[PDB]
Amino acid sequence: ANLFTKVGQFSVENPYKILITTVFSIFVFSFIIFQYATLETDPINLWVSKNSEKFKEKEYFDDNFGPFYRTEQIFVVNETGPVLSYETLHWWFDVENFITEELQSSENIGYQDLCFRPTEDSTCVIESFTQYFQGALPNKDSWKRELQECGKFPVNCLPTFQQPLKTNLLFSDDDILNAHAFVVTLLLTNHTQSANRWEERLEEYLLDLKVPEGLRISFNTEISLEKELNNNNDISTVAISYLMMFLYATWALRRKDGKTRLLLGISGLLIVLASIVCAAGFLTLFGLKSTLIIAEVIPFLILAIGIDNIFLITHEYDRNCEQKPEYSIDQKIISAIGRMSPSILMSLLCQTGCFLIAAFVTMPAVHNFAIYSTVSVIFNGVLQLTAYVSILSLYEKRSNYKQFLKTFYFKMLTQKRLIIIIFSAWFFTSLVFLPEIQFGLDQTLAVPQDSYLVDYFKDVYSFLNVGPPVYMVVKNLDLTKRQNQQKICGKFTTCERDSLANVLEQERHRSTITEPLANWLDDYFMFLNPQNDQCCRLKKGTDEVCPPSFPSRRCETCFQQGSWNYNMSGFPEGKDFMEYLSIWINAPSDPCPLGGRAPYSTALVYNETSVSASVFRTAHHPLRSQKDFIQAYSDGVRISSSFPELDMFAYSPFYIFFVQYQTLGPLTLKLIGSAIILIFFISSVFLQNIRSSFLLALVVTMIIVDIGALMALLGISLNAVSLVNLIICVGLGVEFCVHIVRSFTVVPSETKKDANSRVLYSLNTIGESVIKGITLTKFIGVCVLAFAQSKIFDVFYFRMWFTLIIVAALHALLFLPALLSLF
Ligand SMILES: CC(C)CCC[C@@H](C)[C@H]1CC[C@H]2[C@@H]3CC=C4C[C@@H](OC(=O)CCC(=O)O)CC[C@]4(C)[C@H]3CC[C@]12C
Ligand SMILES: *[C@@H]1O[C@H](CO)[C@@H](O[C@@H]2O[C@H](CO)[C@@H](O)[C@H](O)[C@H]2NC(C)=O)[C@H](O)[C@H]1NC(C)=O
Ligand SMILES: *[C@@H]1O[C@H](CO)[C@@H](O)[C@H](O)[C@H]1NC(C)=O
Ligand SMILES: *[C@@H]1O[C@H](CO)[C@@H](O)[C@H](O)[C@H]1NC(C)=O
Ligand SMILES: *[C@@H]1O[C@H](CO)[C@@H](O)[C@H](O)[C@H]1NC(C)=O
Repeated sequence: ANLFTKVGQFSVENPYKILITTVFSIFVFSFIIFQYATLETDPINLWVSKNSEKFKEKEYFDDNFGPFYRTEQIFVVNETGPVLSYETLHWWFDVENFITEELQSSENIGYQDLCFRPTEDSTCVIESFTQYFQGALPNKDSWKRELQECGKFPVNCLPTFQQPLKTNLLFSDDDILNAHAFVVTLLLTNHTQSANRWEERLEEYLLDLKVPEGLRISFNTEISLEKELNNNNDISTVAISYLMMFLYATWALRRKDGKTRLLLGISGLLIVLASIVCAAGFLTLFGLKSTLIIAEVIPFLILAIGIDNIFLITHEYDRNCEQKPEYSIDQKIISAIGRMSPSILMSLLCQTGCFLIAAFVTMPAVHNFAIYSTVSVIFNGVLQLTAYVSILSLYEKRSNYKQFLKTFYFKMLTQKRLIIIIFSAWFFTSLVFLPEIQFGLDQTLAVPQDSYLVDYFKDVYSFLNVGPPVYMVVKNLDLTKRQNQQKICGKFTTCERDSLANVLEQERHRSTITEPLANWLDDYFMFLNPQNDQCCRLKKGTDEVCPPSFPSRRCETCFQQGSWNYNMSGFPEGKDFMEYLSIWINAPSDPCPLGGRAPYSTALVYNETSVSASVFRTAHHPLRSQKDFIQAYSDGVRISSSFPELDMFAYSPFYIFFVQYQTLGPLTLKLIGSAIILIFFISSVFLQNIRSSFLLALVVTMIIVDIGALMALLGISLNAVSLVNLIICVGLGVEFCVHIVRSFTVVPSETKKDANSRVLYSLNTIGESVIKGITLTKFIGVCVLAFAQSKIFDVFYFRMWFTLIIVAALHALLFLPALLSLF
């Protein structure tokens, strides 16, 4: 507590060395940012913890079964009716073929060089209704009848890549002629930069595409999210915020006579700028990467809170001018610093601690923001206690100067009991609404409102009639043994009642994973059925695969009519299992439909003696909300635990982005609870009065509880961003109440020690400072976040922090005086 007085005392005696060091420190840090600063843009690096189980499972899936396809999805929409017409078919057939056959990317790399191919000799997989006709424009008359039958019976119109396409994948309505949209999905197995270049060319192509009148297209490339997420220009917004603060600072920092002090106003804002630069340049040396949050929020948050102590010290120093006039300018600043240091330091520590508590959230972008805010707040506090004190001493010495309201503080203290009843009811009403807070972070808010991804995300929720695929990865299961393979199959009478196939079939009518499971092990055993005389043919008298050109009577089935049984009697085991597995996983699907090459060539990781890992593919039903995604993620985790005897997990591409919600609620209670107890201990050490510290913590709890209830009423979902913002609201609320509580606790001997008198003296001392130096300054800092290009910075930052200011100010200015006079 005395180091601030010692630090401020050193600053007044050595202002130029402090000021020279400050600019030198700023210059070097700004140089580091200029040179070594890096911006993190990858969504996975921003939202996914590298140490999460889902991330590690994604690494295993990528290494063993390749990274999931790079998906480029296009929606073509007829908002007021059906989209299918020969005019639109003629247009899209030309556009669709150009994209996949003629759209070179520079480097002369097209779709054919990057597309997914089920087999090396197959064609590109294009998930579109144009593939029902093999990418050839149908007749002007028969396209309606042909398209309907193809939707009804996909097998009858198999595409050139031999994978049937269901209408729920290609359209918005199973009634194809009435569907308002049709979906086009492009899959790329290439994961090098050449794929990135082509997707950029594809993205530029679609933005410049002339859609027919009455139609509309939304799309998404694998690079779209990264490009759109980190595509913002808010330089003017920051300047506007700092100009409004400059105008307010000039008015607030003018002398009691009414004379403006421009240097003090400018210096206070320059110190805020230095705090951001010094923190950003400091964290660069540690290799920390900034993100969109740093560019879009940090200048506003630090501006909102980095200017408060300037008013508190200057206003207190102004008070030291009228009171104790014989004191010199140096002594006035030191005395003002000394008495206001305990409240400033305690609030600073609460700000520091809450940010560090918010750093326990594992989202790197959110964790990065908390760490950046922690350094900025510490840098801001040091600068205010050294740089501003040096400037204030320099300015005041050079410019020598000779020098509602209280009525409300009495009228409101007449309604102490009524005030407590109003706020007590508000807190109790708020508790009822806490269970009503919704989880999630809508993706439309994350991207700029003008982005083309906003339309695409709406189209997915509106028109996509399929859900993300789910892969059941089973590893280290010795499938050469009958017992182990009985734990997977579901087509045979000896398979366990709780086998992978059996259990998952039950979940189809009980969970979000409602699609049939592609069981390769069942297909492999079905492929061995002697009834399938065209499957598993061996040269007679030899254990060699029958050549496809070989005619009948020159080969024999791997199994005789009496060996294969539906109770798995005679099924291959040991080395025989792997012997015929090579035959099955290489057989084409043309003569034998049960051949596992096309469907399961990449579904198995194996060698000549064992299958080390394998994949069983299913999918969720269409997920059309944050609740659906959270429930879908919950189902995957729950089902993975349904097989304690299997080293297995469920993989979906979106799982990494919804890890937090599995434990968000318990984490919110733990982190916010930890923050409030931290307030109690920090307050107790400084206030040295557990009663006052308890009431301060109690009031902060009511503010946070009320904010949480208002989040439910205001439609602010709970996620990593909201949780950290709400954790910051804990620190922000403390600053609203710390000075009121401390002034009540410590009063001069001249004033009466009565509780009512102490509350009045507190309101007649810093009540103005709380309004001018905390409340109004906070609003100006974050007000422009309401107009941010991305609605996340308005929904989850402005709305929460704007609500914090109102709720905290009401509790600090009305309830807290009543809660102090009584109790
Ligand atoms: C630096 C600040 C601005 C935070 C950045 C966080 C984003 C990288 C996160 C927040 C919400 C996330 C989204 C939440 C939900 C989804 C849906 C889900 O997508 C699918 O299942 C595919 C089909 C569909 O889009 O519905 C997974 C990706 C996505 C877009 C997520 C992508 C990553 C996002 C945009
Ligand atoms: C991703 O696509 C690139 C092409 O853009 C492939 O790289 C080519 O590979 C061939 C054969 O090795 C070379 O002759 C070309 O010079 C490469 N071109 C470029 C631009 O690098 C790459 O193989 C693809 N990725 C995978 C996994 O197949
Ligand atoms: C879009 O829907 C309206 C509603 O019937 C329809 O009249 C119009 O033709 C559609 N657009 C196209 C390009 O067909
Ligand atoms: C499996 O079925 C065959 C005939 O269908 C029968 O001979 C055999 O005993 C059955 N297996 C077992 C373990 O009973
Ligand atoms: C096959 O893979 C298994 C599991 O990884 C391993 O234990 C075994 O040594 C491998 N055998 C050969 C011949 O590669």
